[PDB]
Amino acid sequence: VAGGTNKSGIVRPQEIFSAKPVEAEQSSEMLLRLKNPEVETNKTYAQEIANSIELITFERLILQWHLLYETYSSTKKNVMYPDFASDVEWMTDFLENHPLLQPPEDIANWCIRLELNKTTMILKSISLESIINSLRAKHPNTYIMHSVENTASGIPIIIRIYLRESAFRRSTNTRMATDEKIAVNVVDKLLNS
Amino acid sequence: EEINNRLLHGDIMPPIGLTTHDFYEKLQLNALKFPDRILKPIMNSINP
Amino acid sequence: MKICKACSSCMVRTYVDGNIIFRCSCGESVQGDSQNLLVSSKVYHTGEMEDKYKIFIKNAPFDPTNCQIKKDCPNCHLDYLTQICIGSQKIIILVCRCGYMSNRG
Amino acid sequence: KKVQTALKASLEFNTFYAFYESRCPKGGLHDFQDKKCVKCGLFTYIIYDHLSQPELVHDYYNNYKDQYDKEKMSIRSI
Ligand SMILES: [Zn+2]
Ligand SMILES: [Zn+2]
Ligand SMILES: [Zn+2]
Repeated sequence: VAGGTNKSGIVRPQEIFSAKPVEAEQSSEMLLRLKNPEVETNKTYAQEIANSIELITFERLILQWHLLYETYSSTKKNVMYPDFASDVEWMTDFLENHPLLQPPEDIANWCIRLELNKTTMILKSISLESIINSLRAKHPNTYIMHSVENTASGIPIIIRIYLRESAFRRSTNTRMATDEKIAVNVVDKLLNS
Repeated sequence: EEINNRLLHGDIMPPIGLTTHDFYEKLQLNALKFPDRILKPIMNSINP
Repeated sequence: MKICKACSSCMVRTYVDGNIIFRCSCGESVQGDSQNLLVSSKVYHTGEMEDKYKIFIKNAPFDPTNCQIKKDCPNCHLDYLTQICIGSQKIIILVCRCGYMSNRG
Repeated sequence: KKVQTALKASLEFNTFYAFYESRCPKGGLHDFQDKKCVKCGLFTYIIYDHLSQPELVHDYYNNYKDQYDKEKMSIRSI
């Protein structure tokens, strides 16, 4: 009866006879056969392909997120939230460790701070560079900074995503959307990546 | 009980796609099934 | 929020030329300095965080309905502990009435 | 006593090799090529067998035992 596999009562028969759309199906499944008859013999290859296809959104790797009204300039001291002013220690390290990833000239005054869940990053076996590359590829109108991949508990991994001004230039003729509304909408898109 | 001892020591690690609660329940449901040899004493007490 | 210093009302936040301006319905307007640069936030797994079970974990050694375990308390050397299992990862915490708490809390 | 010692060793090896079945110690999932992961030194014929070639089971285990221990502790925290 669990959500996603609900086969209790008369529920699957109702899904068939009522011609319900795919969105209303509570027990949908699918059987996939490996392209290689040779690979299909060995279970480790079948197991790593099965774990390869499992929707891990960016949202489920997150413990908490904060939307901050901040801009990043490397030289000029811009104002920062007092709770996360300690983040400046790993800002400097990121800039000297990524000389090719310098902050752009069109960073808007909107920042998204992220605190990754380390238990899920271990249980799902997801590296930090896998997250960063996935986010940079899908979201080009943002600038992304992060701390180092730490192996010691108590020191979190912080993902900080700055919005470029091009995010608001996408569709601003639709004036019924304040900059806070686009910035929040950007949060929803990035989380569901 | 041996599953509980693993849990108390933090030895239970779930596979990808399962939480520790779901994996522990999967182990406990499997460990508490009667074996096929349960009919050895049942059949030794009866005359067919 | 921001509270109006005149009428103690909840001011409305707007953004002008890269600055936050709190404007009240009584005409008073202020600008936040640093503590108001938090537009929104969310925290996940609220049903299993340590801040939720603080009172319960503190009260666990005194609740008579909690599971006990035959294991010495390393602080007061009492020969039994109270074992609790919280979360979907089944985190086990041993507590004692003296204040001892496995996981160092 | 022998049963308990052997069971402890077998259980510990089984947990280690069930954890690193798909999960790769070098990050992400395993990249199995020529029966051997490229990123780490895992062999396909060792994940489910720990008796046929005990020397190889004790080599891969020794390499990533610590990393394994820290990850196991981290999961069990907060
Ligand atoms: Zn006012
Ligand atoms: Zn005590
Ligand atoms: Zn590998």
